[PDB]
Amino acid sequence: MVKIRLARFGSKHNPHYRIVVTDARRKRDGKYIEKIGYYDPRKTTPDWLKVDVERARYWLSVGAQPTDTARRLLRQAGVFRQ
Amino acid sequence: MIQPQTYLEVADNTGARKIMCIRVLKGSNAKYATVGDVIVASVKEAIPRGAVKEGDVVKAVVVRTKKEIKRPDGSAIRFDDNAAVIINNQLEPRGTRVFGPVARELREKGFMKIVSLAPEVL
Amino acid sequence: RNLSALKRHRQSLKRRLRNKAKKSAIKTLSKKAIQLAQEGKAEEALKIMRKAESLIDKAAKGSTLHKNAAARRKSRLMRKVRQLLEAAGAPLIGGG
Amino acid sequence: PKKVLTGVVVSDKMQKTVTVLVERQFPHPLYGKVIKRSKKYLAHDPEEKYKLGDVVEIIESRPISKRKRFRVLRLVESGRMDLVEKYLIRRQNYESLSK
RNA sequence: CCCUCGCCAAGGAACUCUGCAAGUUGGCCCCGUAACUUCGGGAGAAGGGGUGCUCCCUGGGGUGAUGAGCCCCGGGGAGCC
RNA sequence: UUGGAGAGUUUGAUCCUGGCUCAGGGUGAACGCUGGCGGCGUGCCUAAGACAUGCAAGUCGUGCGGGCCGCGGGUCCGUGGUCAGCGGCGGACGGGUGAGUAACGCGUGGGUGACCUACCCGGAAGAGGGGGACAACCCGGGGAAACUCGGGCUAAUCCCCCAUGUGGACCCGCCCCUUGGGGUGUGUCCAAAGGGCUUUGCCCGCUUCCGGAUGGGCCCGCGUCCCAUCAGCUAGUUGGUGGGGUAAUGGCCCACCAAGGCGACGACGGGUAGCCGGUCUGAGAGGAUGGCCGGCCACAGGGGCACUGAGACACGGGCCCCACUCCUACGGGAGGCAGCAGUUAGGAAUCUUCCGCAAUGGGCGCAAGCCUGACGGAGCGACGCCGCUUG
RNA sequence: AGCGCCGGCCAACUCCGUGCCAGCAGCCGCGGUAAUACGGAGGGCGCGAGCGUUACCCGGAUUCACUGGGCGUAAAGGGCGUGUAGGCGGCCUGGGGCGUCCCAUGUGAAAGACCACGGCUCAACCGUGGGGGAGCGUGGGAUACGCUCAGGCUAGACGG
RNA sequence: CCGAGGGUAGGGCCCGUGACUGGGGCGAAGUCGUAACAAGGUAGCUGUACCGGAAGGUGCGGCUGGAU
Ligand SMILES: [Mg+2]
Ligand SMILES: [Mg+2]
Ligand SMILES: [Mg+2]
Ligand SMILES: [Mg+2]
Ligand SMILES: [Mg+2]
Ligand SMILES: [Mg+2]
Ligand SMILES: [Mg+2]
Ligand SMILES: [Mg+2]
Ligand SMILES: [Mg+2]
Ligand SMILES: [Mg+2]
Ligand SMILES: [Mg+2]
Ligand SMILES: [Mg+2]
Ligand SMILES: [Mg+2]
Ligand SMILES: [Mg+2]
Ligand SMILES: [Mg+2]
Ligand SMILES: [Mg+2]
Ligand SMILES: [Mg+2]
Ligand SMILES: [Mg+2]
Ligand SMILES: [Mg+2]
Ligand SMILES: [Mg+2]
Ligand SMILES: [Mg+2]
Ligand SMILES: [Mg+2]
Ligand SMILES: [Mg+2]
Ligand SMILES: [Mg+2]
Ligand SMILES: [Mg+2]
Ligand SMILES: [Mg+2]
Ligand SMILES: [Mg+2]
Ligand SMILES: [Mg+2]
Ligand SMILES: [Mg+2]
Ligand SMILES: [Mg+2]
Ligand SMILES: [Mg+2]
Ligand SMILES: [Mg+2]
Ligand SMILES: [Mg+2]
Ligand SMILES: [Mg+2]
Ligand SMILES: [Mg+2]
Ligand SMILES: [Mg+2]
Ligand SMILES: [Mg+2]
Ligand SMILES: [Mg+2]
Ligand SMILES: [Mg+2]
Ligand SMILES: [Mg+2]
Ligand SMILES: [Mg+2]
Ligand SMILES: [Mg+2]
Ligand SMILES: [Mg+2]
Ligand SMILES: [Mg+2]
Ligand SMILES: [Mg+2]
Ligand SMILES: [Mg+2]
Ligand SMILES: [Mg+2]
Ligand SMILES: [Mg+2]
Ligand SMILES: [Mg+2]
Ligand SMILES: [Mg+2]
Ligand SMILES: [Mg+2]
Ligand SMILES: [Mg+2]
Ligand SMILES: [Mg+2]
Ligand SMILES: [Mg+2]
Ligand SMILES: [Mg+2]
Ligand SMILES: [Mg+2]
Ligand SMILES: [Mg+2]
Ligand SMILES: [Mg+2]
Ligand SMILES: [Mg+2]
Ligand SMILES: [Mg+2]
Ligand SMILES: [Mg+2]
Ligand SMILES: [Mg+2]
Ligand SMILES: [Mg+2]
Ligand SMILES: [Mg+2]
Ligand SMILES: [Mg+2]
Ligand SMILES: [Mg+2]
Ligand SMILES: [Mg+2]
Ligand SMILES: [Mg+2]
Ligand SMILES: [Mg+2]
Ligand SMILES: [Mg+2]
Ligand SMILES: [Mg+2]
Ligand SMILES: [Mg+2]
Ligand SMILES: [Mg+2]
Ligand SMILES: [Mg+2]
Ligand SMILES: [Mg+2]
Ligand SMILES: [Mg+2]
Ligand SMILES: [Mg+2]
Ligand SMILES: [Mg+2]
Ligand SMILES: [Mg+2]
Ligand SMILES: [Mg+2]
Ligand SMILES: [Mg+2]
Ligand SMILES: [Mg+2]
Ligand SMILES: [Mg+2]
Ligand SMILES: [Mg+2]
Ligand SMILES: [Mg+2]
Ligand SMILES: [Mg+2]
Ligand SMILES: [Mg+2]
Ligand SMILES: [Mg+2]
Ligand SMILES: [Mg+2]
Ligand SMILES: [Mg+2]
Ligand SMILES: [Mg+2]
Ligand SMILES: [Mg+2]
Ligand SMILES: [Mg+2]
Ligand SMILES: [Mg+2]
Ligand SMILES: [Mg+2]
Ligand SMILES: [Mg+2]
Ligand SMILES: [Mg+2]
Ligand SMILES: [Mg+2]
Ligand SMILES: [Mg+2]
Ligand SMILES: [Mg+2]
Ligand SMILES: [Mg+2]
Ligand SMILES: [Mg+2]
Ligand SMILES: [Mg+2]
Ligand SMILES: [Mg+2]
Ligand SMILES: [Mg+2]
Ligand SMILES: [Mg+2]
Ligand SMILES: [Mg+2]
Ligand SMILES: [Mg+2]
Ligand SMILES: [Mg+2]
Ligand SMILES: [Mg+2]
Ligand SMILES: [Mg+2]
Ligand SMILES: [Mg+2]
Ligand SMILES: [Mg+2]
Ligand SMILES: [Mg+2]
Ligand SMILES: [Mg+2]
Ligand SMILES: [Mg+2]
Ligand SMILES: [Mg+2]
Ligand SMILES: [Mg+2]
Ligand SMILES: [Mg+2]
Ligand SMILES: [Mg+2]
Ligand SMILES: [Mg+2]
Ligand SMILES: [Mg+2]
Ligand SMILES: [Mg+2]
Ligand SMILES: [Mg+2]
Ligand SMILES: [Mg+2]
Ligand SMILES: [Mg+2]
Ligand SMILES: [Mg+2]
Ligand SMILES: [Mg+2]
Ligand SMILES: [Mg+2]
Ligand SMILES: [Mg+2]
Ligand SMILES: [Mg+2]
Ligand SMILES: [Mg+2]
Ligand SMILES: [Mg+2]
Ligand SMILES: [Mg+2]
Ligand SMILES: [Mg+2]
Ligand SMILES: [Mg+2]
Ligand SMILES: [Mg+2]
Ligand SMILES: [Mg+2]
Ligand SMILES: [Mg+2]
Ligand SMILES: [Mg+2]
Ligand SMILES: [Mg+2]
Ligand SMILES: [Mg+2]
Ligand SMILES: [Mg+2]
Ligand SMILES: [Mg+2]
Ligand SMILES: [Mg+2]
Ligand SMILES: [Mg+2]
Ligand SMILES: [Mg+2]
Repeated sequence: MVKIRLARFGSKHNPHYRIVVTDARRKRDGKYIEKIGYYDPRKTTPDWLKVDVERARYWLSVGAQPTDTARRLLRQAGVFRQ
Repeated sequence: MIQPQTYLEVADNTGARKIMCIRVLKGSNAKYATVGDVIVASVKEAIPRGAVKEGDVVKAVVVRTKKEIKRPDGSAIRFDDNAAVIINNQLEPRGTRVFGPVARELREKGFMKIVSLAPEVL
Repeated sequence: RNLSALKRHRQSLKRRLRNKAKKSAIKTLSKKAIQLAQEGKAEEALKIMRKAESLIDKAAKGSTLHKNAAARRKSRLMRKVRQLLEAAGAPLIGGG
Repeated sequence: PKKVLTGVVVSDKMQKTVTVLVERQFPHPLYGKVIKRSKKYLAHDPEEKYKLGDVVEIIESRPISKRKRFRVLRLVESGRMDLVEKYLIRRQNYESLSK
């Protein structure tokens, strides 16, 4: 199904993800439907995570599925806060 | 019953398609070759870029004849064509494959390779 | 030198049988009603034609027929029969 | 939207089909001058009500035949045999262009 | 043994001065047809498909009368040995 | 307005014309001489030649019945494991290659009242009762192997019938619409599967229907190389009617009817080429190019074919033909690296038979988790750029 | 620490050896007993873990010229008419608004590219944010020019 | 029925190759003459035709891009 996950960008030993909504059948770094934030697992910068919480909730609502460690990061941005 | 002038189908993948017997190699004056006999022949038709070409003088063993061949058990066998497999002077096939059935007489005359490569031995 | 691709192939041959079976049966009873309707014979046509439609939608439960193919096939059946019975009439049953 | 085209009917020798010549202009991509190019579309005429020389509009449509992807939309003008003749004179000139 | 004739396993011009002789081919309908050419031809080039009988449907012509009958030239289906 | 340099060379000398030549930048490069380190890239453009060996797609016992071992204990029971089997789901993604293709293949903007979409999400309703088969297993016959054939039993989320009809499907009439869009009336037709826990409650599933979202198919306008020493091409050809076929339009396919369709705005034919985002160059215009990354297309030794399926005419699925190769006990069998490595051949020339699923992602699973040569990394090469040393 | 080069273009000069030989060469050209041009040496110039060479692409090449060329004698006017298609077309007024111009709007994926900031000690590389554009879809607007339809005109052309 | 392909026959295009043959380019240290550039010793050039070892000649017509 359509999914919300981490497309790796950046470079070798310098991981930089764009948390993204794409068809599951896409290649990991392939054309995606929309970008809804970034993530820098190494915290090399003050904001190593951003999430358009507005847009993310929409995709969730309309049937998208987060990966586990995307849902983790999506949690940290409080998309699931009721 | 193959003799000089007789055309034979070649039942291998050497590239020869038709050969014309010019001698039966069986003594000083054998009249006819049958299955298991060797002939010298001219290559009369050949597909492009084969191992043998038109005009070549080759040796071959007769593996099929239209004249029925008689067996000691009182049976006989006969084919629709006269066919040969092109060989070298070790009686070894110059090709890698042989097509169509071949007569079992080949085995006894020492053409083991050819007999085993054949799809059927009758 | 092996796989569950083998399993998948075995399964396809069993599903193969069933799809053909249903499809044949549908084709038979379809043309049958149409033949009756031709010389209609209204009650008999519709009786058989009722049986064809059943086998059709039943085929579309599973993989045999797509719903639209079923819809298409029913449409042509009923369209054919009515137009055929129209040479003479009268429709003795349903439907419709 | 469905594409709408204007042109002349240069053939009606077909059953329920007319041939509509359509012209377009544009500046040459490199040499700038404005140039003319034309194209013939096979148009659906279910009433066979369209006559040679009619200026019509055709609208992009679901396939009717192999090569027919346009219906005739409406009449625009009539009796443009003057245009039809320019098409025909050129085709006529082609016998002179062989060897 | 000779003449005229018929058939022949496998081979298929190996015959002979020479395929001499003898085979092959062979009518009609249809498809199709090269170099070259003086544009006529070459051409029946070559090569190939069809061919009987039965039933059903049908198109024109001649004689009648415009019709039946007779006679002529076709066409399309489905079959049988 | 951030952007534009020229020089050598025809003469005894001159101006002009004109070609040749050079200085610049660029490369998936190669060759010579030389060669210390590191990072990030990057590396068969030739034979889409041929390939030894391993690996590149599996998972689920919370769908089912068993074989073997094992743990607990009373042959039975639980249970754990293992193994295949039956049944799901994935295997149509991901990965490779650029042969073919001058095409609606691609780019771009549009159409579909002519269409499909598994899993996911939201909303509506529902799961009543019967019956049957095939493997496993057993028993035989046949093999060197591939494996195989026959008879006999047995379960299920396997198959079938009946009911129920929320609803949907189809014919005909009516209203709205306006290409086959929505609504309604009679008839006719169609549902289902259970499992697991902590057990009159839950979770995972199953069923019909509307919708959403995602992914697609088809169609259209315009753009897409060279040769006119290729100038005429066309019988499924162009249109119609009717059928067949599809998810759906269409000569897509068929039957008949008509004689049309296309071309100097280059048809037809020949040659070359996968196309684009981009890339290199250039003052710009333009020229050149499309490897690496991204998107789309096409192919899976050559060719045809359909089956299963939501989706394939399917790289590591099936059938057949061909070419080629191999095994054999000589009776017969097997194979498809343009997946990752690796071999050989060809070439001026192009890499390790490495590590790991820790991350990211994908499949299956309630979950643990399993699989993942995608991937993350390590190896080799001054191949490229960048940084550093020999003070 | 190496590689190329030191006649001119083009930055870097002397001695010896050779004597139209051996050889160099991208073009022009060097070599025939005092060679900055061959071979070595000293010296010098230029780059530096590289330096040179071959191949190919764009540039210099306004040398296919749209921007931005030409045809008396340099390469270049068809031997000459006639005329088909096509290209192009006088003065005035109105309709339409096709080209053309303007505004709004959708599309123009990500990467790359350009400006800024930031992360690997810098860089390469990589992350984050920013600004566009042509082109095409749609909506509204303008009418000079070109087009088209209509009506006049006489200066072109034709006729008496 | 269609159908991969196979077979028979006949055409079309392209490539490689061929005894021999035609001319061409380059070489140059040769042989023959000297056609053109001066009025180049016959002004030149030209289309065509016929001819000659060769450059070339001559006819017919044309051009001046001809010296005096
Ligand atoms: Mg054979
Ligand atoms: Mg020969
Ligand atoms: Mg399985
Ligand atoms: Mg039947
Ligand atoms: Mg179905
Ligand atoms: Mg139609
Ligand atoms: Mg007599
Ligand atoms: Mg005989
Ligand atoms: Mg005979
Ligand atoms: Mg013969
Ligand atoms: Mg013969
Ligand atoms: Mg003789
Ligand atoms: Mg003799
Ligand atoms: Mg003779
Ligand atoms: Mg004779
Ligand atoms: Mg005869
Ligand atoms: Mg006869
Ligand atoms: Mg005769
Ligand atoms: Mg001939
Ligand atoms: Mg002759
Ligand atoms: Mg002739
Ligand atoms: Mg004949
Ligand atoms: Mg002849
Ligand atoms: Mg015949
Ligand atoms: Mg017959
Ligand atoms: Mg008779
Ligand atoms: Mg008879
Ligand atoms: Mg009479
Ligand atoms: Mg009569
Ligand atoms: Mg400027
Ligand atoms: Mg310059
Ligand atoms: Mg000079
Ligand atoms: Mg000069
Ligand atoms: Mg000089
Ligand atoms: Mg110059
Ligand atoms: Mg360079
Ligand atoms: Mg090197
Ligand atoms: Mg070395
Ligand atoms: Mg590293
Ligand atoms: Mg490296
Ligand atoms: Mg290779
Ligand atoms: Mg390759
Ligand atoms: Mg090869
Ligand atoms: Mg090989
Ligand atoms: Mg493994
Ligand atoms: Mg387990
Ligand atoms: Mg299992
Ligand atoms: Mg599947
Ligand atoms: Mg795939
Ligand atoms: Mg792929
Ligand atoms: Mg990859
Ligand atoms: Mg690779
Ligand atoms: Mg390609
Ligand atoms: Mg082509
Ligand atoms: Mg398009
Ligand atoms: Mg196009
Ligand atoms: Mg598009
Ligand atoms: Mg499925
Ligand atoms: Mg049971
Ligand atoms: Mg029911
Ligand atoms: Mg389950
Ligand atoms: Mg139709
Ligand atoms: Mg389909
Ligand atoms: Mg067609
Ligand atoms: Mg037909
Ligand atoms: Mg006809
Ligand atoms: Mg056109
Ligand atoms: Mg052209
Ligand atoms: Mg080609
Ligand atoms: Mg290609
Ligand atoms: Mg320039
Ligand atoms: Mg290209
Ligand atoms: Mg490339
Ligand atoms: Mg790519
Ligand atoms: Mg293929
Ligand atoms: Mg294949
Ligand atoms: Mg291969
Ligand atoms: Mg294959
Ligand atoms: Mg199916
Ligand atoms: Mg495919
Ligand atoms: Mg493979
Ligand atoms: Mg597969
Ligand atoms: Mg397959
Ligand atoms: Mg083996
Ligand atoms: Mg083995
Ligand atoms: Mg054995
Ligand atoms: Mg077999
Ligand atoms: Mg293997
Ligand atoms: Mg490989
Ligand atoms: Mg090698
Ligand atoms: Mg080699
Ligand atoms: Mg390798
Ligand atoms: Mg690598
Ligand atoms: Mg993993
Ligand atoms: Mg995971
Ligand atoms: Mg899951
Ligand atoms: Mg659990
Ligand atoms: Mg595995
Ligand atoms: Mg591995
Ligand atoms: Mg890697
Ligand atoms: Mg390095
Ligand atoms: Mg240098
Ligand atoms: Mg000097
Ligand atoms: Mg310099
Ligand atoms: Mg200097
Ligand atoms: Mg010397
Ligand atoms: Mg030198
Ligand atoms: Mg001197
Ligand atoms: Mg000296
Ligand atoms: Mg020098
Ligand atoms: Mg020197
Ligand atoms: Mg460096
Ligand atoms: Mg250049
Ligand atoms: Mg230029
Ligand atoms: Mg110009
Ligand atoms: Mg000039
Ligand atoms: Mg002029
Ligand atoms: Mg001149
Ligand atoms: Mg003139
Ligand atoms: Mg004129
Ligand atoms: Mg005119
Ligand atoms: Mg005009
Ligand atoms: Mg004007
Ligand atoms: Mg006006
Ligand atoms: Mg106006
Ligand atoms: Mg306008
Ligand atoms: Mg825009
Ligand atoms: Mg962009
Ligand atoms: Mg920094
Ligand atoms: Mg810009
Ligand atoms: Mg507009
Ligand atoms: Mg006027
Ligand atoms: Mg006047
Ligand atoms: Mg006058
Ligand atoms: Mg065929
Ligand atoms: Mg064929
Ligand atoms: Mg075959
Ligand atoms: Mg010669
Ligand atoms: Mg003279
Ligand atoms: Mg003289
Ligand atoms: Mg003179
Ligand atoms: Mg003369
Ligand atoms: Mg002479
Ligand atoms: Mg003489
Ligand atoms: Mg004379
Ligand atoms: Mg004269
Ligand atoms: Mg004159």
